[PDB]
Amino acid sequence: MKLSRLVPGVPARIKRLEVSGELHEKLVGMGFVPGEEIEIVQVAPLGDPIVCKIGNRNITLRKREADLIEVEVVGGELPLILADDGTYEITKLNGGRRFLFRMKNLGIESGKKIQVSGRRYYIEGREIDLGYGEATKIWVRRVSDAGEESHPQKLEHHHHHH
Repeated sequence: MKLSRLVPGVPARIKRLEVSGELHEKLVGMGFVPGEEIEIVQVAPLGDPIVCKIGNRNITLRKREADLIEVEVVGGELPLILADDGTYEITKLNGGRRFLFRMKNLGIESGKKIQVSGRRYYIEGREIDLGYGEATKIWVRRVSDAGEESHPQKLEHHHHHH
């Protein structure tokens, strides 16, 4: 989870910074230190920069730099499109009754263990029609059944360049 994709309003804690030298001192100079609780306030409609809150003050951060800061959702649960990896459990949906209707008929009712792979999610072997826009509306929790196979962890790096 990187703050470059964090839902505006949801607080996340700084795990670590996957960068050192030049940019690292800029980050800590603005407040980016392991332990901080950063919440996104608003995002530029074109993509970035993103305006977040660190130490009460608003910091303007660029995606290139944001992909280096690994954060964690303090809210206890997070949307599919922003999930880490492995097996998850569905906690709640966000939308209208027809939106729910799709989910009920697709297989995501409640408590279901859903797997994350590329741009499609798996309910017990059944692929769900969620790529991005709708995927942020379905919220899940990291359970890790450990019954299925492991995966290569997704660490992200955009250092020094822009």
